[PDB]
Amino acid sequence: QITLKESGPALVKPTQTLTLTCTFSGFSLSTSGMGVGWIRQPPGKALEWLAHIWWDDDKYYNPSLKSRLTISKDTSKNQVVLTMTNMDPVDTATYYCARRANYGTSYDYGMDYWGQGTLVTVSSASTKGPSVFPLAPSGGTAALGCLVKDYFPEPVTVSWNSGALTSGVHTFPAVLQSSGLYSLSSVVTVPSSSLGTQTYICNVNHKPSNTKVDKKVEPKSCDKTH
Amino acid sequence: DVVMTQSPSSLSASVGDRVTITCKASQSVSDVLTWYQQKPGKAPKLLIYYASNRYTGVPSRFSGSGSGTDFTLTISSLQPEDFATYYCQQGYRSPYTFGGGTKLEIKRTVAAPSVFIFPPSDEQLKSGTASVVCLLNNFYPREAKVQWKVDNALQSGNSQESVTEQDSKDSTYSLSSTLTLSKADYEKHKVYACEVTHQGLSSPVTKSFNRGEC
Repeated sequence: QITLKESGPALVKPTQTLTLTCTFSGFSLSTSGMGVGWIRQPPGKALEWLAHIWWDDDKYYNPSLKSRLTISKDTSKNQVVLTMTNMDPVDTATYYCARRANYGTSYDYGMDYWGQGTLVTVSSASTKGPSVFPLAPSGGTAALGCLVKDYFPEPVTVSWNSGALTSGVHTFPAVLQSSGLYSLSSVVTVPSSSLGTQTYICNVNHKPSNTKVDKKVEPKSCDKTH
Repeated sequence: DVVMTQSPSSLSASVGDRVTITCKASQSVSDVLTWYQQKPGKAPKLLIYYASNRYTGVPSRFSGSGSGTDFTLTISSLQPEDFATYYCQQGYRSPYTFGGGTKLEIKRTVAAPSVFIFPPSDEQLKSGTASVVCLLNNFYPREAKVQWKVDNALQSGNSQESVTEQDSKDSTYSLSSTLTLSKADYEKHKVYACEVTHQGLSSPVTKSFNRGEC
């Protein structure tokens, strides 16, 4: 099927150069009328178009960013590369790639296929993996969760029971703590009856540090309380 | 460049209402306009291509119209799953430009939050810090106030709250307020409580625990 996947560093120091990679399947850049572009979105801000490359290597750039942007393609490897120089903290954003097809015809639906996006943080701080702590539940409903503390940079993905548990889950947006490290929590509402039988494991994944934590959330006892 | 001016920047309408979003171009862009629906944290989904053609799979309540400079996205009967930020985009001239976006909120009935409090884990206490988490679950409207009390002393400057985006099913919000202390500070006091004030509560609700009193 048609796919687009962004790849690049989650962390770029100021003044340094960012290099992003878009890998796709289900279509070819050699086909006439095909093209891939780049769009970025700062957190909570509007979408901003960056560049676009066509099947015939015709390149188009955001005029205000053209002096920093370099777009290229490798049709054989199904890859598009964007290079952005002199990265500024304001360049921290989610970077998307999207594809066009059948250019200029009635079948040109615009940018109908997008990638997931990749988050790039412009900062000088070091990468740090998170610590994962449980939020113990304790017959109506009960709430349990996991604390994902002291990591950098964003993002962190949290799933429960490897995606099998999605109903009632709340993963909260991270907050930059006073220490310069991020911290969030992910909670889930479950019936109290399941606490004795059902197992709950929060699957924390922080790719910038290549850290994976599977943490089982156990009900807390009142013995060993010192 | 072609400037796309979108209005309103945000909107709160009820389920079943008729929503109209306006996008004005600073110069003629013919009918080469695109409408996107974007959920938070996800890539924009294509709704309408060429200003008025519904993309395959888009529900029929979504319609677009207009050409030249004035464009309109119309949701005939608003649905809970329609919470999103909606963007217009012209493809008539490179550089492609976007409108500011319309953040569409679903207006629903008032819902009181479920409140839970989580004392610090023994793992974190072993590492030297202590975080107390106060959970506010599934409430509406978004406006809520969380106050921390330690030995019944009002706290300030040592807590951080975080709110989820609107639920695409029940249209509520959830909030996470965290109180952070060093282990030495946590062991200096016994009573920890978060007090939740919300419109859906007849009186403020407080969840508490006593350190060392399981």
